Amino acid sequence: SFVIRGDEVRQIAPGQTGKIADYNYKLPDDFTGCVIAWNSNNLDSKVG
Amino acid sequence: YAWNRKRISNCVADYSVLYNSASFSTFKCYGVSPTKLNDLCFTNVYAD
Repeated sequence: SFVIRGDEVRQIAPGQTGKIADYNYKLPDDFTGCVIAWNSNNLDSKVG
Repeated sequence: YAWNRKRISNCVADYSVLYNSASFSTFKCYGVSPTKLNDLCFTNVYAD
């Protein structure tokens, strides 16, 4: 489970490359699973 | 419609700085991985 950014979500997938995809988390090419994403602005977005 | 073309040649290129810039929203390369780009040498590079 992650805190990743919205524009970033695309990166949690097999082939992609990018900031998170390289340094933070790397899904394998062969990945067998699902990627479930839902923005939780309410839970963690405070003023400031 | 007017698109400008610039000719770049006779030098050495550091593309990694370009890749390692947070500044570009989209950096998609068709044919080169953005990394390992430093390894290539070309006759003429055109920038639009």
